[PDB]
Amino acid sequence: SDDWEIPDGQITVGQRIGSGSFGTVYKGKWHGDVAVKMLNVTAPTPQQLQAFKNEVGVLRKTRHVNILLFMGYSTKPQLAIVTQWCEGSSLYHHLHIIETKFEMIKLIDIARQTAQGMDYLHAKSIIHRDLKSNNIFLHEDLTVKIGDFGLATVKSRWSGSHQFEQLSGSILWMAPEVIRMQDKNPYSFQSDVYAFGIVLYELMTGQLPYSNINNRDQIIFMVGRGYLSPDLSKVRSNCPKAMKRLMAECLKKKRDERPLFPQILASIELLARSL
Amino acid sequence: LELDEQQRKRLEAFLTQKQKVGELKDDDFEKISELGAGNGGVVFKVSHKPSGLVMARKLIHLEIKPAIRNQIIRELQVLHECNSPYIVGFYGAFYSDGEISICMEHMDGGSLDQVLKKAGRIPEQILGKVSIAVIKGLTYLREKHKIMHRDVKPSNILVNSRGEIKLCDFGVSGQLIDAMANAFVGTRSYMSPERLQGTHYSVQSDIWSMGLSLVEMAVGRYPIPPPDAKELELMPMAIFELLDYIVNEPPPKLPSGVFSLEFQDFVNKCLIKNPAERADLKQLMVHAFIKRSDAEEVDFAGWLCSTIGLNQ
Ligand SMILES: Nc1ncnc2c1ncn2[C@@H]1O[C@H](COP(=O)(O)OP(=O)(O)NP(=O)(O)O)[C@@H](O)[C@H]1O
Ligand SMILES: Nc1ncnc2c1ncn2[C@@H]1O[C@H](COP(=O)(O)OP(=O)(O)NP(=O)(O)O)[C@@H](O)[C@H]1O
Ligand SMILES: [Mg+2]
Ligand SMILES: [Mg+2]
Repeated sequence: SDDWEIPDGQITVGQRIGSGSFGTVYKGKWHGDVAVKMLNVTAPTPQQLQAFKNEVGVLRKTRHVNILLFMGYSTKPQLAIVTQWCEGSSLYHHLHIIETKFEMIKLIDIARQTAQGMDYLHAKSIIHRDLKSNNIFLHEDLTVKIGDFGLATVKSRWSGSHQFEQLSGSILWMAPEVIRMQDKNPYSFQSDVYAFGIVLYELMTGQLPYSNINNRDQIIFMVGRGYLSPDLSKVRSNCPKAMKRLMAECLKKKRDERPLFPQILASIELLARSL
Repeated sequence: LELDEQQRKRLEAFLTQKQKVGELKDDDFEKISELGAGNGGVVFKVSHKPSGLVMARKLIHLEIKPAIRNQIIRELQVLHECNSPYIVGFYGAFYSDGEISICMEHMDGGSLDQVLKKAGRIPEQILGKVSIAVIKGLTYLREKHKIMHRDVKPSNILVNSRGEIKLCDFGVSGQLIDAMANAFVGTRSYMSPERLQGTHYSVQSDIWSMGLSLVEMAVGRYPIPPPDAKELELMPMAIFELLDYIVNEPPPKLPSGVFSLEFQDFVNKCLIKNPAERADLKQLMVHAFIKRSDAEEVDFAGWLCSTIGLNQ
C-alpha cells in the first residue's frame, strides 16, 4: 500500500480537545467521529516528511482489539494525524480526576488488556515511546484502547537528516535510561516495559509515583541518577503479592533486568486465575 | 512599608481600581491580544467590561480532581494581601470552563525574558536596578507573608513603561506547585543544586535562581554550559545533563573583562553551590554592587521603551 493521505475538505475539524507532548487534539468528523491531532511540526522537511510517511505505513498495518485504529494523516492546512475517536474518559481521568472506584478484579483486567495490546505492538516490533494512563482509554467502560504509540519521527523536530530525541513526554513514565538520553536509542521495549510498570503503580495505588516530590527537575535528575524510585509501600492492602512482585520487576533501574511482554502478560493472567 | 511617595501614590491607586471590580466572571472580559505563553498555559491582555480596566489573564488548564482544584483557588486568594511595588498587582482568581484564571495587572514592558531577546544583552547598569527589585521582592514575600518564590527566572520578572520591575507567579499555592509537577520536561532549569537533590533551603535557593538569571541576561545566553573560548570573545545539552552539570560542575560565572568586579562578585556570592555558604538577602542588600547600583540614576524607563519600540 501507499498513499494513506487524506485530502483537505474531508475532515470536519470540530472542538478543541487538548494538547499533549507532541500535538493538539480536535474531535473531527470523517466517516464518523475521529480524533485529529495537529502535530507541532507544522512545517516539516522532505527528509522528515518521508520518514513520517514510512512510519504511517507500519502504524496503518496494525489491527488489535486493544489498539486504537490509525486511519492515516493529512497535509492540507497543516500536518495532522487521524485516529479513532474514543468515548468515555482516559485511564488518567478515572484514576486521578474522577477517582472512579474499581475492584481488584477490574483493575487486574485493565492491566491484562494493556499487556495484551502492548505485546501485539512488540510482536510487530513497535516501540510505544509514550505509554501512560493518559494514552489508555476505557472504551464504553469495557475494552482497553492504547493510543499515541510509535510516531518517533514526529517527536523531536529534525535538523535536516537527524532525529536526536530531545526527550519529551511526561517524566513520570520515562525509564531512567530514557531520562539520560545518553546512548544512541534510549527508547526500547524495556523503556516501554518500565512505563508499563508505572501504569501498574497507578492502578495498584490510586496515586502517581513520587507523591511527595513536587519538583519537576528534581524528579528528572534523581530518577536518571538512580536515586529516586517509585515507593512501593503505597500499594493497596488488597493487591496480590504476585502483582506487587511483577510490578517491581518492570521498574528495574538497569533496563536489561526488566522482563518482556510475553512473560509479563503470562504472569498477569496467572494471578487473575489464582484470585 | 519602607517606600517613598511616588510608590505610595501608585500602590493606593491600585487598591482603588481593585474595588471597582467585584465578582469576576468569564463573560465580563473581552479578549484583546495575547501576551505570551509557556509550557503549561497562555496569557492574554483582556478588558474588564464592567469597569474598562485592562488586565493580564493567565489561564491554567489543569487536569486535576475538583477537591484539589477548589483548594488551589482557595489558596490563591492570598494574592490579595500582597500589595508591594515589587509584586505584580493582583485583581482576582476564579475557575470556569475547566480553567483557572489569574487576573493580574498589565505590564506593557513584558517579562525580562522577552526584553532580553529584543536587547541581545542587558547593561550591568540596568541589571543593578533589576537586582535591587528582585532582592526587595523576595524580601517582601519572606517577611510580610513567609512565602518564597520558588520560580525566580527572567520570564517571571515583569517591567513596564513607568520604569517598574515586579515579581510574579511565585509559589503561593502549594497545591498548584504539586499539580504542575506532572508537567512535561522543559529545556532549561533555574533550579538551585540543592532543590535538584533535595528541597528548598530558605530564601537562599531563590537567590541562586536570581544569580543564574542575571548571568543569562548579562551575556544574552543561558549559561549552562558556560560559553566556548571563542564564543566568548564573540562579545544542545540534554535536560538531564544540564541538571547534572548544575549538581556536579563548578558554578557558572561572568567573563573577567566585560563586567565590574563588584558585579562579578555579586553574582559569584549568588551562585555558591552550598546554600548555607551562599549569600542571603541581608548580605546582598548591602553588597558593593547593590550599594553602587542603588546610588546611580539610570533611566530605566527610557532604556526599556527604546529597547522595545515604545514612545517616550
Ligand atoms: N483518540 C482520542 N479520542 C479522544 N480524545 C483523545 C484521543 N487522544 C487524545 N485525546 C484527548 O485529547 C487531549 C490531548 O491528548 P494528547 O495530545 O494525546 O495528550 P496526552 O495524551 O495527555 N499526552 P501524549 O498522548 O503523550 O501527547 C486529552 O484530553 C486526551 O484525553
Ligand atoms: N501581567 C503580565 N503582563 C504582561 N505579560 C505577562 C504578564 N504575566 C505574564 N506575562 C507574559 O506571559 C508569558 C508566559 O507566562 P507564564 O505562564 O509565566 O510562562 P513562563 O513564565 O514564561 N514559563 P513557565 O512559568 O515555566 O510556564 C511570560 O513570559 C510573560 O511575557
Ligand atoms: Mg493521548
Ligand atoms: Mg511564570
